[PDB]
Amino acid sequence: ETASGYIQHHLQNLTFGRLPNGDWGFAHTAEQAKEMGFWAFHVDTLGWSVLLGVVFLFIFRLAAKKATSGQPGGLQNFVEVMVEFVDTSVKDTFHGRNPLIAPLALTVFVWIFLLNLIDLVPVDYLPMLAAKITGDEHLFFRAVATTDPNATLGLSISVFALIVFYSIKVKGIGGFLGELTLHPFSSKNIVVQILLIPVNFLLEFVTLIAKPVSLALRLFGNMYAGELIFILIAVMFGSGMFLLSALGVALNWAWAVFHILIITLQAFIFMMLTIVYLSMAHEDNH
Amino acid sequence: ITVHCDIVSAEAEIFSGLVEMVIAHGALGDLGIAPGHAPLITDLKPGPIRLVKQGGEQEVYYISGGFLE
Amino acid sequence: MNINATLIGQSVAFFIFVLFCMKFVWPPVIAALQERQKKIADGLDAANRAAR
Amino acid sequence: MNINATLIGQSVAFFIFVLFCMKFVWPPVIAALQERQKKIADGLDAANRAAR
Amino acid sequence: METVVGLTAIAVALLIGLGALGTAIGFGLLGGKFLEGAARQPEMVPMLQVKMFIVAGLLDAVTMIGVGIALFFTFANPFVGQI
Amino acid sequence: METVVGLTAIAVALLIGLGALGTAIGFGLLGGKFLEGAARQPEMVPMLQVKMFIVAGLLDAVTMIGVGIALFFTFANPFVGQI
Amino acid sequence: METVVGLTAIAVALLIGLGALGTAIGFGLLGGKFLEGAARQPEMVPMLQVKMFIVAGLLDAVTMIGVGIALFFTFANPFVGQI
Amino acid sequence: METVVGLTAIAVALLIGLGALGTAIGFGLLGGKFLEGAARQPEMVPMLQVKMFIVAGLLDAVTMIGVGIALFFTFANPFVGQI
Amino acid sequence: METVVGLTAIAVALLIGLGALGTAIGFGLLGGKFLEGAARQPEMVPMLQVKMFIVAGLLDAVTMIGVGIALFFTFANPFVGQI
Amino acid sequence: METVVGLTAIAVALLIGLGALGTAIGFGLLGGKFLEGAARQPEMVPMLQVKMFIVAGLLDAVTMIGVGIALFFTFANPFVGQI
Amino acid sequence: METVVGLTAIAVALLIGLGALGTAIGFGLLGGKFLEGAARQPEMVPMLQVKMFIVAGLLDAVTMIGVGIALFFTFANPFVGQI
Amino acid sequence: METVVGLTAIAVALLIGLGALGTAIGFGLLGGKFLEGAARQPEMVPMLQVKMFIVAGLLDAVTMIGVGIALFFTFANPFVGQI
Amino acid sequence: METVVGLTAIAVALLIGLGALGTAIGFGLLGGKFLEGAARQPEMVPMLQVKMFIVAGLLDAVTMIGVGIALFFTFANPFVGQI
Amino acid sequence: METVVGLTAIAVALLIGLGALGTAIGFGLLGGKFLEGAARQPEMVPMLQVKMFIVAGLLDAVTMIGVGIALFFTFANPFVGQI
Ligand SMILES: [Zn+2]
Repeated sequence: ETASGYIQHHLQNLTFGRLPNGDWGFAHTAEQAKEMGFWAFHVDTLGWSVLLGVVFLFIFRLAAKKATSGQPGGLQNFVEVMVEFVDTSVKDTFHGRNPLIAPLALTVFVWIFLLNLIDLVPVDYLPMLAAKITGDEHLFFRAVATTDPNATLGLSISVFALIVFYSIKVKGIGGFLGELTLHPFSSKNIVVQILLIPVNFLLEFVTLIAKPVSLALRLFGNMYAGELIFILIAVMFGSGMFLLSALGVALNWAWAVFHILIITLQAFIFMMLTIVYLSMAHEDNH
Repeated sequence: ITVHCDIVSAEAEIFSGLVEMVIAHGALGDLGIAPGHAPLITDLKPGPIRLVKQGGEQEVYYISGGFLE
Repeated sequence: MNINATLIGQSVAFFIFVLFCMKFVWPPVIAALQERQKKIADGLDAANRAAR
Repeated sequence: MNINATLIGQSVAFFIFVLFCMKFVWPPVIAALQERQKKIADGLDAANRAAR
Repeated sequence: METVVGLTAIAVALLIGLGALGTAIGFGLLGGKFLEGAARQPEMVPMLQVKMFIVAGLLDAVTMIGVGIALFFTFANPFVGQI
Repeated sequence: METVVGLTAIAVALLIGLGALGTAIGFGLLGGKFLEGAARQPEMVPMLQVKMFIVAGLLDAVTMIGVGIALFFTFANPFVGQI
Repeated sequence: METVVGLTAIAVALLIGLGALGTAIGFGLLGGKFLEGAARQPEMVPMLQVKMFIVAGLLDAVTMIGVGIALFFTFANPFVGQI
Repeated sequence: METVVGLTAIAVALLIGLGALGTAIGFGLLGGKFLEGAARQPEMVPMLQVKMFIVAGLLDAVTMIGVGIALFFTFANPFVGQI
Repeated sequence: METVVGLTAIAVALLIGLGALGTAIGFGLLGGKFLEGAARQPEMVPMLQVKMFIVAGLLDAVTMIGVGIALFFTFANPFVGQI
Repeated sequence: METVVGLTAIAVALLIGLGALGTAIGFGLLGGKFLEGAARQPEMVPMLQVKMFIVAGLLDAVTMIGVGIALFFTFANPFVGQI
Repeated sequence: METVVGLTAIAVALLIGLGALGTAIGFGLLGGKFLEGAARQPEMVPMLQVKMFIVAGLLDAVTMIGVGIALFFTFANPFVGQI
Repeated sequence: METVVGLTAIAVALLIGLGALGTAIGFGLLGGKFLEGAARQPEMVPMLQVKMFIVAGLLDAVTMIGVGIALFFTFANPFVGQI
Repeated sequence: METVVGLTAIAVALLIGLGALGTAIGFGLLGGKFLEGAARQPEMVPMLQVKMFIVAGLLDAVTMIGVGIALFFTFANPFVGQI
Repeated sequence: METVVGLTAIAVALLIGLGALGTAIGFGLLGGKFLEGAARQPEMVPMLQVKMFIVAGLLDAVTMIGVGIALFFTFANPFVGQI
């Protein structure tokens, strides 16, 4: 095979959708997967996201169904350091009584961290283990779910629904459109307020729509560019040489030592913007 | 609008009362202080300080140095 | 690469894990956390009552 | 080699990375967790003494 | 087609590249004032942080409208449909 | 027609890219002074925030005209109908 | 014919893009000082606002000329007739 | 005939666009310090304002030659008669 | 076809180059404020260092969207398929 | 002759445009410091105004050489006589 | 062939030259603040030197990726193989 | 010969224009600090004015070489020789 | 042949030109703070000078790589051998 | 020999033009700090002047290589031979 073919294979997802004859089948080529329209599903993305979310909540439930209220065991000591860290992070930004904001921030931080952590395992291990267990030699299979723009867009379009929800739920329908059209510029004269509505709408509407997109594409860009460098460093070993398969180890090690900081930081930023953007939807900031 | 102002020496009070504006010679440049001004500290060079009030629009006092707070 | 698929699937899956954590995981942990603080507060207060 | 090589090269780099990771990343985190484990026991002792 | 498609790769590189340049200089100016404010008033750090993330929404808005039209030009093409 | 449509893709990238570059640096400068003022006078923060949004309208005014004309050149084209 | 029309779209992008870039940075610099002055003396804010608007007129003067020559090159192009 | 008229449309966008970029940044710098001085010396604003207009005349001096030459090239092209 | 391949090499250079330029200037601004804050009070260094990395995630956000797309244009190519 | 004449219009736009850009930013820097000094020490204003004009002559010196060469390339042409 | 080869030589100058420009301005900004802290606090030098090398790693991160993709383009060529 | 001659007219515009841009910004930075120093120490002005002229000789050194080479390429031509 | 050789001369000019531009700006930022520290703390100038030469090697690292690659392209063009 | 020579005049203009631009801005920053130090303590001038000339060597080092290479390509020509 060629370096171009090795790279082209690592960028394709396990898609399942409407084939030319029937709504039951996996695409065998990239073009056969691009033919499948918006009514399709990446089975590797949904298989890694759901499995890691259930592992996290099952482990956190094992330390909540039998909490001691006294001296903590090794497992619950960790779970409580995480709940205490998230609660402190929420109380330094949000002052209201909403019960959803704190467990949401814990779910967002721990889930994104686990979806990102699988990038540290070697890039050919999981793709080949899936092929050997299935009996195929052309199976598309991507492990890191945050390298799929649909997975990161799903996580932000869902936080955006909660922002539009809480904004209407506490400010009312009138208060929602009021912040969207009578803020930041207001005037007593009726002719002036009407001429300021388009200006207020351009300023406020652009900022609101940019929130979900920036949250999804900041996460996608740091993870997609992060795995691309690991795939490109693996081609240095494909050469078969000795003084190149030695330099490649140094780049892979240095990139993984740098990437663990990025993997930890991206989960924290997504949590903090979820806390900040939901807290500024509960009060009139102007 | 007015702010309370006092000019005090190590020995006794030189002035005490309400004023609308205070003008003085700071070590880096001249200043004009008015009610609601942000907290400021500075070293003053020898010269006259001018106070403004209704009727008392030119109350001038000579100072040999010191600090303005 | 960018192809729009599985967007609704991940959106629904996220709400399921969030509400599960809200009901089952979050309340018991905070109750256990508060009990240590309450027990220590009672202990320090009781030590002050003994001197008083 | 190619795929045969890339597989041994990746796994060798990963082994070298995991070696230092469990020698310099994991131990300080365990020490911070164990420090919290000793602090909750010493803090609770005072609340036990207050009953005496 | 060859020019309309090859001049759309330069269009994409200017929409994401000029935005990448302005957001890295803008957050480095904004952040330089946040770290000094955090030193002048150590007790104000949680307030300064929430206010910095409000400014961050205004700072990246036009840049994010450009990363979207650039992705729209990279996988769809409103110019190729005009021959 | 292929040269007019290809140059229009570059015109659109140049309109939004220069606006993204300008507003990101402009808000980095404006917002940096808002955090400096907020740290010295935490009582003035609600007043300073209203004055910051008055300036934000002047800073993005021309940039918005640019993105409005850029979108107009992609979904419509006043140059293609003039050849 | 196609070259003149194509190079008139690039002219419009430069007249509005360069204007937007300067205006955004200029109001970031001017507005930042307005917040610094407003924080120092909240008593002088009514006077500082009008003085900022005097400067705003000077700052946008040539930008407004360029945005009027760019909407003239777009509708009823003056160079097409010349050839 | 067509390359001279196409390149002169870009010459007009460079003359006005570079002048607009520089004058918008220049007045942001000059005007920012005018507001700082007005906040330090409320009683000197009528003295500082006349001094700001003396500098404003120097700041825009070359920019006004640029827009003067740009409008001359747009309505009375001096290069189309030289071929 | 050579125009699409040659203009992809320039698009890759502009997309990585404008990110290398913005990240080096943007972090040199933020980094200097971090060292200055460390000199004012070495007791707050662990906290300030954590705050610097929190801003580093906002500053390097879009520059990585361009480094990822550029590495996706050197090995893969969405413009060659479009002819 | 056509490409030499077309490229002389762009040469003139760069001479006057880069000169206009630099002179506006330069006087914005020199001017802001004059107003800062005038507000701080109003008795020095007569001297500071004379010292500003000594700098203003150095600041515009090369810009005025550029405008002199640009008018020469517009009303005469040293390149056309070289074929 | 010649267009891909000549336009990849210009892509190497943009990759290594734009990173050179950023790294030089970024280290003048960060080292200026290091020499300012070492004069203010000559006892914190050993600590501030370590914190400067940590931030140096963040500044020279996307620049080394671009200096390495540009040596890949001079000694190998991913574009030539695409015909 | 027509492309060599027309590209020496752009070479001359770049060579005088980039020099004018740098010299105008450079003297705005040097002169603004001279007015600040002159207001701070009125009795040191005779010495500060002589020291400013030492720096003015370093600031314009390469700009004068650029103007000298640009006049050499305008009235003589090391390229029309085709050598 | 001419397009590969001609574009190589411009690649060479971009590498040493962008490196010269960034190192001069960066060493004025760095050196400006060396003189500020030396005027305030004259007994520390021997230490500040050594700390400055440690930042000088970091500031010139990527620029010396560009200078070496530029001379290699001029006296050993690695692209002429690639057809 | 009409493309190689022509594009060599552009190369020479970029080498001296980007060098002149950076050197003029670099000395404005360095020299402005020399005058600030000379005004803070008038008796330190003899030392500050010698320290400024040490930095001036670091500042102009790469610009002098650029001027040397630009005069090499003007009177001799490596790329004329390479064909
Ligand atoms: Zn509001």
